[PDB]
Amino acid sequence: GSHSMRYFYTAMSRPGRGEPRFIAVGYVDDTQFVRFDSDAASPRTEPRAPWIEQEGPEYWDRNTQIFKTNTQTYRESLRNLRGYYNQSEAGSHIIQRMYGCDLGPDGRLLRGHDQSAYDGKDYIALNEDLSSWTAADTAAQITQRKWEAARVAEQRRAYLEGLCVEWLRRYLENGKETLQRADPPKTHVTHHPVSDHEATLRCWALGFYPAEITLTWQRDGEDQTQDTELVETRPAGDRTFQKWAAVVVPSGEEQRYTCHVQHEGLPKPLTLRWEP
Amino acid sequence: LPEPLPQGALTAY
Amino acid sequence: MIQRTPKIQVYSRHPAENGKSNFLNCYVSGFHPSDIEVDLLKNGERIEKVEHSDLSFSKDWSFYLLYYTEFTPTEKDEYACRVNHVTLSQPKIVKWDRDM
Repeated sequence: GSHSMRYFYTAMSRPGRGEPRFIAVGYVDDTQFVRFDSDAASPRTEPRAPWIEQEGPEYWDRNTQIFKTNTQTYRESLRNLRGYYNQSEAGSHIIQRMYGCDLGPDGRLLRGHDQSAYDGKDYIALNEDLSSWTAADTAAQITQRKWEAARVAEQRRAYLEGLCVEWLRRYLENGKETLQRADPPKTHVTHHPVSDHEATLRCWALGFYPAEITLTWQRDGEDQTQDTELVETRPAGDRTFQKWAAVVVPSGEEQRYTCHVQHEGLPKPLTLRWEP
Repeated sequence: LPEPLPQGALTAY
Repeated sequence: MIQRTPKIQVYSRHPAENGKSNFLNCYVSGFHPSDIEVDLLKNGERIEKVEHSDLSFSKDWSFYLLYYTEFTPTEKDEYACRVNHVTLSQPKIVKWDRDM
């Protein structure tokens, strides 16, 4: 199937409570495999999936050097952005970065990503060309000019097309039994009367991986988007995910409703009904 | 593997 | 500043069966900024030593965390998740409903 790798950096200032915290986590698809936290008693890159544990000491030290250096640079960046927005020394602020590479079903690079935010709003993004930037405002334009002057895009491109893809393919092979395994949802429909003339039908999907899934209700074959309650896909804690979709229907019309489920683990979409 | 450090100094925002 | 309040779901890892060990989860998501206080409650009292996932975030930059602890559900015992965040004037309590 298709696969991606992403790293997620969060740098958070906290005036009066020490230097800004830097935490990095790494993912292949929906599986976290590393972490680094500057607030740890002894900050170091730590494994978070069994298949990364085989990497040697040089790997762990290489990661740790990268994250320790980033910790320091992000503190400078937080100071710089405070200034670009004319902000006080009093408030706590956050820079986030997410970046990585997407591969298609053949293992070839589909595209790269490298996006940053400040206080939860887009700040600067590497364009799909991996060569130019989109800045969200005149503050981010300062960063853009600085990064253009230092030919930063060229560095990001070299990584995204090179080491990013190479290491993702390695992880996919080393973790093939899980990373390249799609677990289909286990499904059922429940029925709960809400009154004498209405009942809730809830369509459940449990135990699936990866998290991407489509769960919908149809009435007489028509999508019921507005009248469907859909919860956010949620982690079970055993690698798998859960989701449900509910609709409130007239008592006696239950058989006019069908739940449709699509998931990578499914050869063909499922259609389910309440089974009294 | 995360983005490696550049040959020159890592550029801040 | 722009802030986003947390979504909260409380649920079990496995389908709940009374008398059988399981995990109680509280998933908080969609929030910004990242500081957040989450307690799991058993009959109104804080459960000690609850674990949680490493801080990460979604494509829209909002943060998410999973808090979890082992538990053995029963017919009598009530479980809940209590959340506070800068966006909330008081802690929000969401009860565990095995049908949700």
